[PDB]
Amino acid sequence: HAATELTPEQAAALKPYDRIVITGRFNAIGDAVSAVSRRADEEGAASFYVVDTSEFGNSGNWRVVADVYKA
Repeated sequence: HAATELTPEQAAALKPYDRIVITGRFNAIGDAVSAVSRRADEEGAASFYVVDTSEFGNSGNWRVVADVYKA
């Protein structure tokens, strides 16, 4: 299994039980979103929502904060 990418429309109609944060030192946005898809599924979430992708203190090493939603 893997958590489904949830649109801001469906996400606005749901409240997250938790929010997962990962770090990704400049590889790919889809690489990071795949890690969010994995980890959200490992938390038992049906879906996830990428909130923000921001540089973790310094440039190059950014991080992805993302909500997670149950079924």
